[PDB]
Amino acid sequence: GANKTVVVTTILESPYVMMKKNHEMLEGNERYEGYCVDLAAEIAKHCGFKYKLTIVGDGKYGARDADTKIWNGMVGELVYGKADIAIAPLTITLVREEVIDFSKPFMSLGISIMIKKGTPIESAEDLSKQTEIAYGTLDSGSTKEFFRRSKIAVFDKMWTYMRSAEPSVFVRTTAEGVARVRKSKGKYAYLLESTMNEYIEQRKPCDTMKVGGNLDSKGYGIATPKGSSLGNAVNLAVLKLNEQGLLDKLKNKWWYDKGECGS
Amino acid sequence: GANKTVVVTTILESPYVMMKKNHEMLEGNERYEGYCVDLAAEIAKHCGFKYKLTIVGDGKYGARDADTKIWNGMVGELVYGKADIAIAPLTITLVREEVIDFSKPFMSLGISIMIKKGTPIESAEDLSKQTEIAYGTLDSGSTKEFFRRSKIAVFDKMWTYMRSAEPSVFVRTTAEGVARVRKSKGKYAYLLESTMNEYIEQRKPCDTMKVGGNLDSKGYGIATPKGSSLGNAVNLAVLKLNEQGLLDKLKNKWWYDKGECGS
Ligand SMILES: CN1Cc2c(n(C[C@H](N)C(=O)O)c(=O)[nH]c2=O)C1
Ligand SMILES: CN1Cc2c(n(C[C@H](N)C(=O)O)c(=O)[nH]c2=O)C1
Ligand SMILES: [Cl-]
Ligand SMILES: [Cl-]
Ligand SMILES: [Cl-]
Ligand SMILES: [Cl-]
Ligand SMILES: [Li+]
Ligand SMILES: [Li+]
Repeated sequence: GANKTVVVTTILESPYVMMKKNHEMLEGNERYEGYCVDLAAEIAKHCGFKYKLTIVGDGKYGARDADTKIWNGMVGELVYGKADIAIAPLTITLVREEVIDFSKPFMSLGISIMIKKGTPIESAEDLSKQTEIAYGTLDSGSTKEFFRRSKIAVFDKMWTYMRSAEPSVFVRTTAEGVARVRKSKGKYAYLLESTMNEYIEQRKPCDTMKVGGNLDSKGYGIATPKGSSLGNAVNLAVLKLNEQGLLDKLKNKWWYDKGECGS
Repeated sequence: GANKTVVVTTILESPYVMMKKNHEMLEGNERYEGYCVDLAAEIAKHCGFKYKLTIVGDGKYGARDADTKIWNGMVGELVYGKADIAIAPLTITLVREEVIDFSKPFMSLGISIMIKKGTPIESAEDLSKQTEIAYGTLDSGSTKEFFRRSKIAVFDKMWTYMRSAEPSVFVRTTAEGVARVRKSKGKYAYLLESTMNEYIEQRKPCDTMKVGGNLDSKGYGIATPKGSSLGNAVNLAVLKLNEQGLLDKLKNKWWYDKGECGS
């Protein structure tokens, strides 16, 4: 049959996808800006398709309910045929790979620690050995799941701490985690993807820091329904953009070129 | 039909694959040791296959001759059906991805600069602006091809330099490049994958250094013939090993645990 407009699912999160300040004046894909908006356009240009940016209905990345077996988030939108491609900071994981197709990574990263400047923490081991400085993750997504599923002693100890700590150490959004770091006088540290940590470190009021090595090493991938023909072309596009240096330029544009915390 | 032993192609290069010191006493897969030997065993264990380690006949990674259209190296062994899987420090590239299947990365890396300690170079830009300190790459493989194909001004200038420099700045093997750094009194710098640079930095006589940021960001993948059923299971195995922390442990074992240059 004839070509059809490709339905892209994504999620609103700076600096990946944001409504432009003047979005009310605009329409369609032009309402949005950010790293993933630019990446979507570069992929579509290379592959020769038209597309529509849509925002994932449930605000989630993708997990399977153990009782109902239903997939939520952007993964679910692909699994159930509601979108044709997901272009987002979506971590490549085994359980997701079993149900959807992923490109090779477009961005490499790991779980990391964000502190308020001056907090006496340098590593996950440091966090794990104490409770005065509380620490936690988002309440959904791959960072939380890393701790929940880990069999590594330090990370298992951290998960047991997080489930039992009071008040709750979990946050609903990145903005909430960052605000909690900023407002807690050194008594909250936030575990989050290194990408995001690096972005926030260059935002005013310039009071957060990434510390320590990353806890793991993984990647974000472009996702398509399992077996979709679009997958091959999108994957080749990711590889081409990487080989041309364009992914590095795009990260610099959205993270550093207009950083707010000096040179 | 019945299961058959899987033919693995790999290449002899420390610390990935080496003949054990006592190899003459041994037989079969047990003759070999190293990171990729251990990785092959972990993949086979997870997937439930028996396998035979073989060494790529032509000593190459994989490129296509522009005139004959023939693929060489480990890629060629897969393309032409001489091996079932390649388990090696084989870079995921667009042109290879078009002809073989790749797992998600098992190791992330980039092109990097190796200097003899004390050489006054900190970046690729520094190299590109001068000729007193000669610099080059292997004479085959993805590092050379990065420069040959680059449209980025600094790297294109470096390629033009490398093709025209005398005496030849290219080397046939990693060992030759390292020896040339070590013997050239600061007048040769070697461009090589960061993985390898990091390994050599922890080898006696402890006279080399990795300097500067990496020039690119890519990955090694396990490769199979295009469409081979083995690909899905191998890819899931890579993801599982990564998620369990085993790939990090394996790098530490072969790079750092017995490093020769201090703690
Ligand atoms: C906006 N980012 C920051 C962030 C994200 N995720 C989702 C994850 N990439 C997934 O795919 O589930 C996390 O799990 N931890 C984080 O710190 C998404
Ligand atoms: C043993 N390593 C070191 C090294 C290798 N390669 C081959 C490359 N991974 C490929 O797949 O062509 C390079 O191109 N540059 C290097 O410095 C393999
Ligand atoms: Cl349409
Ligand atoms: Cl917004
Ligand atoms: Cl057999
Ligand atoms: Cl050997
Ligand atoms: Li998949
Ligand atoms: Li491929």
